[PDB]
Amino acid sequence: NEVAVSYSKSLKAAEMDSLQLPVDADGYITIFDGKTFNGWRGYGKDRVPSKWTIEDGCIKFNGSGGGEAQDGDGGDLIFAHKFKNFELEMEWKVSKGGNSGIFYLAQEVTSKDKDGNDVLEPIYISAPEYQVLDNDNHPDAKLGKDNNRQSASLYDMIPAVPQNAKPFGEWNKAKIMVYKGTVVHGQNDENVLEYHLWTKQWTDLLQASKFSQDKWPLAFELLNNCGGENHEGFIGMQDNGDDVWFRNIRVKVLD
Amino acid sequence: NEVAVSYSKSLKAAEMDSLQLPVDADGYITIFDGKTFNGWRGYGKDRVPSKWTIEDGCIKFNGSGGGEAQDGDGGDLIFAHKFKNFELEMEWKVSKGGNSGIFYLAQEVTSKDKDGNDVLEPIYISAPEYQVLDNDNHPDAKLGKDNNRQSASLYDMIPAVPQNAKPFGEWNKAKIMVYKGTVVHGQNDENVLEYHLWTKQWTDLLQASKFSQDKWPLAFELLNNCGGENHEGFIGMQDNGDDVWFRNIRVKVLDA
Ligand SMILES: OC[C@H]1O[C@H](O)[C@H](O)[C@@H](O)[C@@H]1O
Ligand SMILES: O=C1C(O)=CO[C@H](CO)[C@H]1O
Ligand SMILES: O=C1C(O)=CO[C@H](CO)[C@H]1O
Ligand SMILES: [Ca+2]
Ligand SMILES: [Ca+2]
Repeated sequence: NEVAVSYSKSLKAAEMDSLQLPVDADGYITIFDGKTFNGWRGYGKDRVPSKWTIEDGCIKFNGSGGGEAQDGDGGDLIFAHKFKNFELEMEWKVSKGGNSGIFYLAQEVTSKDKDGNDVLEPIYISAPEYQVLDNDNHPDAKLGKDNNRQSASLYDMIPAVPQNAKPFGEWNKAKIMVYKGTVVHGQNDENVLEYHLWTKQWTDLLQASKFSQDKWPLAFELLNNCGGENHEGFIGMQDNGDDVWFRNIRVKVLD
Repeated sequence: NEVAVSYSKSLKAAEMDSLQLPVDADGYITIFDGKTFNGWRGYGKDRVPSKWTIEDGCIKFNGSGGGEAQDGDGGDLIFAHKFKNFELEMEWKVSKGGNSGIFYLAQEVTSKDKDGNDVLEPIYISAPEYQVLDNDNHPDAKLGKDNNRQSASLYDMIPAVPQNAKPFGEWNKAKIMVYKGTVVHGQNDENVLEYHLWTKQWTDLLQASKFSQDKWPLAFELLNNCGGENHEGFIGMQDNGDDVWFRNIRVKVLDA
């Protein structure tokens, strides 16, 4: 009925605590219980930012409209257990003109500034992103190439095809599967793209993107070796300043 | 057919008057009617400087050639309605060797001198600038870093790529989109750069620029929190002493 799932409590800490979480007959672990943030914390934080709330059985981000600013008590949210080979399913709903995302294989990364201080780097420069977007009203829908910034795309790299998103304010289903380097995104019960990590094709995707070695050398370095040395990392969701809702979040460990 | 657009009349005043302006089927409001300066005024002023005129359906700046001096009855021009999330489209045409600019998210800013008098501060220490330039003949085109002072650049910060300007005296199309901190510049129907306000990437871009916290503390403070507390401000155009023409000026409000 239940499986022990380890989790970390703060930046780059070991997963030295465990949660007893439900697991169904097909292996899917329910990692959001609809009532608490147990095992969840802000990216780089030891607490859940207060702009993330629980309402009607959902994780809700309460956005103020500043895009990547992450102002107020905000920041991206992670379920603090590193996964390697897994299949994530969840429902998501985005507000009109809204933008969020589902990250996977994320690392908590810091750099050093010129004086030796730590600088926490964005989750999205280590973590591939399954885009979450109002495809009809958010201007990013029209940016990038071939609609590779629309919902369920691998952000700025591979478009969702078919682009079968339901309209804003409606519930969509996401699937993200990572299995021995093979990645599939699903949207509303259809596979909408597939790729292979750590290949020549993967490098080419990066080199064509905002994360290219020439445009963002640190991002290229992290994403080109996605998941770090052990090829694992966190699932999470994006504070891009807009109201968004997530529910029925479940993960099956595949090996 | 038309929408009410509020505008302010003098320095830092509330927008307590409104104009009925045409809106098209896609939501773009025509803010320059080809005939009057309704809703427009000099930055810091309650009037249009007389070096700004209307000529053949265009807003024209009549330059005397003094560069940054703003001599005579000049000074930058603003459309006095603060926009937050918006997409601006206009056409611009620059005289040979000319320099101007399209400002956005501008604030009217004053500081105090040592005796407590007001000093009107330049529009560009609060307002990002879409550079307007004759890239073939203005020496600014060779200055800065990686052509980040050529037309449609975020002046002294992000170069326009591709640099697809038309030659001097030809019409160019400008786009400036600000949507929840995402900013895009367009030139001649291509997107030529993208950046994100209020991020550490934005801070880093300022700290490498002429508006760095070391070189210009007030500019840094204003630009680092671009648009002030409500993240909004004026669209406007630059008196850099050179003849320039603007036309077909339309803004679409992108959010509620
Ligand atoms: O602490 C503030 C947060 O929690 C409150 O309950 C509000 O529902 C939410 O809008 C806000 O982001
Ligand atoms: O949606 C996005 C966008 O609009 C801004 O950049 C973010 C990270 O690449 C992405 O999540
Ligand atoms: O074009 C410009 C230049 O030549 C001088 O500085 C101005 C303000 O930054 C800019 O608009
Ligand atoms: Ca996103
Ligand atoms: Ca200029």
